[PDB]
Amino acid sequence: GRQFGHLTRVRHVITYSLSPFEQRAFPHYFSKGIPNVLRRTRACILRVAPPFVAFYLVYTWGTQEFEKSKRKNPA
Amino acid sequence: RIAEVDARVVREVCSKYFYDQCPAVAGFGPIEQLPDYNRIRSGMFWLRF
Ligand SMILES: CCCCCC(=O)OC[C@H](COP(=O)([O-])OCCN)OC(=O)CCCCC
Repeated sequence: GRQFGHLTRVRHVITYSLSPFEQRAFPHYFSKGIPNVLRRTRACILRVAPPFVAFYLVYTWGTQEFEKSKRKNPA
Repeated sequence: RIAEVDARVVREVCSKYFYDQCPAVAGFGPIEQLPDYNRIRSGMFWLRF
């Protein structure tokens, strides 16, 4: 295990904190929240979306072929 | 003003200012083991009471 007081070394760093009864738990939830969600999705969409679009195209083609491959031809 | 004080007085007076109140904390030095403020704040009441 590991304990507080034996983790690492830190110097010259100040932390200011406020009590949770002095502040609001939902401050600017929609005012600042939505623009941050847009930035987060914008920053990662190009890395996540393409492979799942690639899956979507294979999925529709493969079923479209199979769904009609067992249709009959005049010959 | 002192002789008035008995045990009932300190319990009433202390609870008025200490019990379930938000403290101000100040730390300086090797204070990695200084408890987090939420933990400090929970030390200002007893669930048994
Ligand atoms: C049947 C009743 C059981 C009571 C359990 C209990 O109160 O645990 C402690 C904390 C809140 O007390 P505190 O951390 O402020 O400490 C107060 C110090 N005076 O509560 C929780 O967050 C624990 C969650 C448990 C989930 C299993």
